Amino acid sequence: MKTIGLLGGMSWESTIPYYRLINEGIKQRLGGLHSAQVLLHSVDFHEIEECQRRGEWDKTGDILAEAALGLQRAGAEGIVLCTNTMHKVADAIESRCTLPFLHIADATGRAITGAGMTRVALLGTRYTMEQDFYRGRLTEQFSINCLIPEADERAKINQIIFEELCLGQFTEASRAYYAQVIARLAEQGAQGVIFGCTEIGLLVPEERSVLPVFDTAAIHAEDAVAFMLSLE
Amino acid sequence: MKTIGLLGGMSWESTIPYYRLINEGIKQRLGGLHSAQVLLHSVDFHEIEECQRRGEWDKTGDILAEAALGLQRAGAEGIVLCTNTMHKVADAIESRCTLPFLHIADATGRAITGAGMTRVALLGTRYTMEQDFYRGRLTEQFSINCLIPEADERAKINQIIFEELCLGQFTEASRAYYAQVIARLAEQGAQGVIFGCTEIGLLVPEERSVLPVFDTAAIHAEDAVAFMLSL
Ligand SMILES: N[C@@H](CC(=O)O)C(=O)O
Ligand SMILES: N[C@@H](CC(=O)O)C(=O)O
Repeated sequence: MKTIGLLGGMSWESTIPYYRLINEGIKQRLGGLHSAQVLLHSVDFHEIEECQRRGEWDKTGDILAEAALGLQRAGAEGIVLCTNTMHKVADAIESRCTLPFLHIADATGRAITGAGMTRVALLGTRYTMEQDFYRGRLTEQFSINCLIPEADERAKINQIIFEELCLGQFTEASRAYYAQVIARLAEQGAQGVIFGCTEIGLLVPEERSVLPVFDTAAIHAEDAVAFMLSLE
Repeated sequence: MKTIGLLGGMSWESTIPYYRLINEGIKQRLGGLHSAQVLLHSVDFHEIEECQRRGEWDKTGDILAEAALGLQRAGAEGIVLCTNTMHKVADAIESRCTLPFLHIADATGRAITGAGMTRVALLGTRYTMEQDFYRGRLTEQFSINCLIPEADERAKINQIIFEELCLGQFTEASRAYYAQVIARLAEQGAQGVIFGCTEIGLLVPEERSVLPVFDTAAIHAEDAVAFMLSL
């Protein structure tokens, strides 16, 4: 199998499902006590998230490109970035590191494509929902259109991610609020919902979503597994 | 903070508690969204575990020393090996890698020392329970003596580790069996119980142990946090 290189810590809470599912994927395919060959660089999320709010995206591109290059030298054979928001600077990583870069939005777009859907709801950080870097790739490469919540809903969705989810707090109040937003986008004709923040899956089980769930972290991890074994 | 280097995936299920507890310790200490600087090398445990059964210990020493050296060169400032059994080959890592090596038995010995205890039960793989490499360090460095289960109990304890715990299977029958062994070693005057396999705490909650619990993984993670920020 190939050694996968993970850029994690963003937050570390959502790096864990990546680690778990990549190992469970290898066990499923290889059987026995086999586990995945993983190199993980977990960053201090404080610096990353600070740059997000300052708009210092070039600085985060440096941080992540350096991290990927260090994993390359350690033997990583592909790069997985464990965060939807930071694919805003995926170009920097793909440009400065020659390793194959498994873009989260490609794995998500193939999953939605496989379910035959072109109009889906999108939850994530305010950056991922409101800007073009994520939604524009889904549109240009898969002809997939995203519906996002209203402004007041986006601010609270974003607040929960950073003030609760990334600190390990999963409240039923926030869980029920996310379910409520999903249900409103369902009435706009959304066919599925992207959990487009890697932590949302930690808060919202699939039976709380009135609509079929695309969990970016699960989907990304399965794409990692398929790369490590040269499958799918 | 110093970036920590983890040698994990032995098994990956016990690597997760390390990653969680190290991050939580950094958060508690720096506050806010601060997270731990971590480089993890997770190996394929199949090759390691087969080597244990074949007695190919030198081969695992090479694997782990090479892994440690790769992490050092990626920026690792200290090494944490996320497994009790493989400290049998800690000498290979410490001899070939100049980084500070945070020995799991030293972290556990200071915890038992802090509790004022000198006679404890030891649960773990058959290798950790029966051989000298782990218990001999506790004896030499801390004057701590370990009591271990009888032979039939050791075989089933080890059995559960590799056929259930390392596969993510946590059964009540196994949990109850471990609980009965702990209650049995308590009869021999064990003052506490070392969970000397990093997966045992995933199975046995502290409230199922009639003895005070030294969870090796938790203690090791707390020591790593203390190192990373020089406490
Ligand atoms: N990890 C979350 C939050 C973040 O990275 O800002 C995401 O996928 O967007
Ligand atoms: N992780 C277990 C099993 C092993 O690595 O052999 C231990 O601490 O000993």
